[PDB]
Amino acid sequence: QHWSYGLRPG
Amino acid sequence: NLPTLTLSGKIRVTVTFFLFLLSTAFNASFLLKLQKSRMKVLLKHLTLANLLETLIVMPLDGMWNITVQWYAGEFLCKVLSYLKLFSMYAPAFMMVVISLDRSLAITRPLAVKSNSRLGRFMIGLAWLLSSIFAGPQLYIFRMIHLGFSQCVTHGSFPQWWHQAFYNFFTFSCLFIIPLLIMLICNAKIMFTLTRVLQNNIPRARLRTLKMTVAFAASFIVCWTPYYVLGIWYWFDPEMVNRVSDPVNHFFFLFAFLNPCFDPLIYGYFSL
Amino acid sequence: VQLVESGGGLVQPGGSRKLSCSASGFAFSSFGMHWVRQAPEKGLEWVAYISSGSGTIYYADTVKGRFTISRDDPKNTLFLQMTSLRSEDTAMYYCVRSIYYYGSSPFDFWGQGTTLTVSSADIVMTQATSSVPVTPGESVSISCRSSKSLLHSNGNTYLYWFLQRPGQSPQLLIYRMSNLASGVPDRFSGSGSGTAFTLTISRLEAEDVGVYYCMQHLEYPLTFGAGTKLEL
Amino acid sequence: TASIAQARKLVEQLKMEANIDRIKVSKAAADLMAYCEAHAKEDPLLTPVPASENPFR
Amino acid sequence: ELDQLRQEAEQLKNQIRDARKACADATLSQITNNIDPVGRIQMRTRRTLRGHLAKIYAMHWGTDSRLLVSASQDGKLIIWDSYTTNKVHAIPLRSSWVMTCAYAPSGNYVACGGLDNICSIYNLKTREGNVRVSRELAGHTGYLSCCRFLDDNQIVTSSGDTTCALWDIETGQQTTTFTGHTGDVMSLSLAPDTRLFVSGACDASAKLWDVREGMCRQTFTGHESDINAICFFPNGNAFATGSDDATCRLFDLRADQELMTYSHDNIICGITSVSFSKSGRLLLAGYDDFNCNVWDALKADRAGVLAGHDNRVSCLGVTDDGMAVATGSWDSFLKIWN
Amino acid sequence: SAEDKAAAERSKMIDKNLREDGEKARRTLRLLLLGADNSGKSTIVKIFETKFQVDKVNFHMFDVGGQRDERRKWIQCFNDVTAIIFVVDSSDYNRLQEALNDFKSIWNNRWLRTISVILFLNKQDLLAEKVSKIEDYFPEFARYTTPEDATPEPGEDPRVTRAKYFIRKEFVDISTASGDGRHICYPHFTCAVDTENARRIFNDCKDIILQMNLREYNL
Repeated sequence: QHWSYGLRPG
Repeated sequence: NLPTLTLSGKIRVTVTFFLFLLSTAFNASFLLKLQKSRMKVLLKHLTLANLLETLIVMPLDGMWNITVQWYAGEFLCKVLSYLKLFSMYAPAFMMVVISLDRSLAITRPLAVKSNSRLGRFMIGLAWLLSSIFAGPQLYIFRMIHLGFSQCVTHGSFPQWWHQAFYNFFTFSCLFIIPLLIMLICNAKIMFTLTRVLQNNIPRARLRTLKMTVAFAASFIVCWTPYYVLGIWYWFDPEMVNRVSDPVNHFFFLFAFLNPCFDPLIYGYFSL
Repeated sequence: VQLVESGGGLVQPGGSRKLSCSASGFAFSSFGMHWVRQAPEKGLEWVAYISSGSGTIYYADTVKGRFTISRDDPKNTLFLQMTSLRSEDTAMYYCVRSIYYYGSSPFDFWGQGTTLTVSSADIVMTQATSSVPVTPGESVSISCRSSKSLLHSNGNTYLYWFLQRPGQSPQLLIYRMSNLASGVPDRFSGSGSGTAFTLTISRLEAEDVGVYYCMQHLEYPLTFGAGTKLEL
Repeated sequence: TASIAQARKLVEQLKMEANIDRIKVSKAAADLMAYCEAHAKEDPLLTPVPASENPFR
Repeated sequence: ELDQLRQEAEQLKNQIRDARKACADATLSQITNNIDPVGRIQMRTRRTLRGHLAKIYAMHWGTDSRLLVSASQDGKLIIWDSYTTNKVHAIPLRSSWVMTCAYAPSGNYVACGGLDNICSIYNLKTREGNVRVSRELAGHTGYLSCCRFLDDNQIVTSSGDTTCALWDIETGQQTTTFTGHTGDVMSLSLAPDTRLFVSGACDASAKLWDVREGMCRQTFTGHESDINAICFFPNGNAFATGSDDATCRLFDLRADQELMTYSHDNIICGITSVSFSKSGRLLLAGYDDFNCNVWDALKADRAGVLAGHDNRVSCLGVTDDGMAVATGSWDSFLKIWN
Repeated sequence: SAEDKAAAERSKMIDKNLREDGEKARRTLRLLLLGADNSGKSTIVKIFETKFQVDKVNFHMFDVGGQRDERRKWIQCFNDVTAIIFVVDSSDYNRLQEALNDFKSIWNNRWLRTISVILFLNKQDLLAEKVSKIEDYFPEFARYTTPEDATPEPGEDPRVTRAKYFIRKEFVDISTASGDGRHICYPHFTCAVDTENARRIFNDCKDIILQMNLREYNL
């Protein structure tokens, strides 16, 4: 995920 | 609630490390084969870019996943989130350059081969555009606290409209446009071969059709699930609270197949 | 081959005037050019330097900035524009050609020059005497000392000898302290130990009367030595 | 005709070549070997020269 | 009387063969069984000259072992400098097709030649600062293959018209004509005494030429195919040949016989150039399989390899002091191996 | 090293001029024209040299005409050309076996394995006028029959077309028997008055470069 997937380890 | 290392994460990072190893091995073997022509130059540089991605992103993605929370530093996260998207752009631009080179070689053989500058022009421009368009990550990404830690784009973009805009821009520069140009270039190659037909022309026509469909299928397979979850989140950000943990974990494992698939497919369909 | 220099006349101190050299009968583009001055009843002094392509320009410590050197390849004309002129600059400037490749003969041909009249680390080089009376058929050997050694690492000694017969332009007799140039009699010979060289003549003749000179072409500055007046 | 002249030239050339005296092969081999040994120190390639005296390195 | 002439020729050939057999009481390979070896001669590309664009056909070494002259199909002769890899002159060519190039013994002149049927003698020590064509030797009917100066007034030429002819530069006339061969002559090499020279042709044979008298001396018929390049042993008594049947051979004037076959099973390629090291212990030879070897003249076994080239090796020459080796190939590059 | 700097400057200038000269000539196609003396050696395009232009690409021709025979050596120099133009006189039946053998030699040359060959069966009109009186074909010709899918020129006699296709068949068959697809012939029929030859050579060259690119890219 080059985006931010919430506060998750993207 | 607070993102932790559920069961869906240990498996994810183990598979990520496995894919790191496999990609590195495959691309190293392909580089050894290539070292031992313009096509050789482009393929070698593409495999080197795939090495760059495999050695930069997969260890980064695994490190965040197994070692949750990102506090290594705002500047460090900013440089790493530049290198990630940079190594992500590089293979796509290299694919576009290869497709353009093939189209120019076949469609206009007499004139295209007359200019040797394009041998360095396109290879340079691929890297240059990768670096130039991968920059914007610097300003958005940053280490974020609250006391959880992770490196997120929250606040940099005033509105979800801007987030959608930047996400769609990177999507276009990553997936839709490279695939469209590869398909268009091979379509023009097939059109020229058909006009020639309208000995070896049929065999080359069959191989170009096979190559186009194979690359399209590989690229699609790799970047469909990634961007399906991406688009789900992008238009409806609530999906994370619409909890599906294995969903949130295991689909983004496929996008690292592209660095793995490139050596195999290019080696079988070229040399 | 022949070179011509244009100029001459009188210039008020502080004024200016430009010297132009015209060439005819050789590949001016493949050759460099030099300017060498000489005050009346005095010695020589290197002035400037312009190479082929005008990509390497050197100037003397006492001309830099004021004087500029420019060459025009298409129409074979060379210019050394001059801004500031003082009494010390009253000297009849000459022009010289030089091509630099292995086996070359730098400073081969000299023009005639035009008489210009105005109304420390350098490699100094000294010549023993100002005059040496001699007799015909006598071998007179000149002595010259180099402050810095001229045997550069590549094994070449960069010493050039010359001869300004009475009322003519210098003609190059030896161009690297050992080699004898074309068109000069075989009698002239060069010798050298490494810091102080000598020039020899087997048998002095009528054409061998004049003032000799030396060069130190190891580095960008080119230092001359006070000439030795040979007569009989 | 051309054939007669060609045959005459061929036979004359063969006779001229045959007229040359010949020495023994062993003596020639000894001569080659002696020359090779004589200038063994004067062949930079045969005996790699000191790096100082080599004009290229 | 065609039959009588044929029988006389057969008798002469049989007598020559019998004499050749009789004079051979030993093979030099046997005599070289009590000589120490030379070992692996690892040579490195000390300098790489990158001036040329098209393929390189021939080159020659200057008398001072410092100046190099090379001819390429781009119609450009370049006089290099091996010590500083910097060019001196770039002589343009009227005919882009070049197959020979020579450098005068006195350093004054340089000759070219090719399919144009003419040898051009250029002047390097010109008062006007530009090399100019002193004269064009235009008496040949075939294509030139090798030019080699004797002095500043006579140049020898090998032309595919089956004739070699010593020239006179001043009068531009064929002073002497050699009319023995029955096929294209491809290369010649000058003897140190300069009173003799050899020329091998496409009829798989060699002939030694008396420059003064004008009549050949011996005919050697040891090859099974063409003879592209020929060298001359520095001793003045042997010459090594390069043929297209993966074979290089050694011949001796006094013996008048074959002495070696520098060949191996793993090579099925051709030989484009041949040269001898100063002391004669090394017989360098280019090959068509992208690389050039370094053969030991006496033992005849290979003693090195120069795999720096990625195309046919076309030319090869060892300096007059033995301090370097140069190899030009179709890759448009020259490499100075030391 | 006060003088070696100027030597390096000369070297750089010479390199620049050499690069310019190479640039001026890279984008020009090369062709070698060879054929029988009786044939229309020089009339096809309307040592020797020639230049012509087609569609803003410069074609650069050559014609040795300086050596009687045994071309085994000077052909090596021409192994980087784009195409070889072979011209054969069709009318002279008695001089067709030699032409066929020459074509076989050109096709099966070790240094020309990658070089295509154009073929110009010149003197077509003369052939049309030569069958007729006293023209028994020395080889076998009855067994042959015009292919059913033949597309002869309008108003072309069956005898003329069968003879023409027999000549083309002989040459093409000699061409395919050994060529391993690396190089391919391109037959054409031309007359002295023909003016379309430049277009034919251009089309052949385009096809040759196309197949070279296909081989290079494994496509």
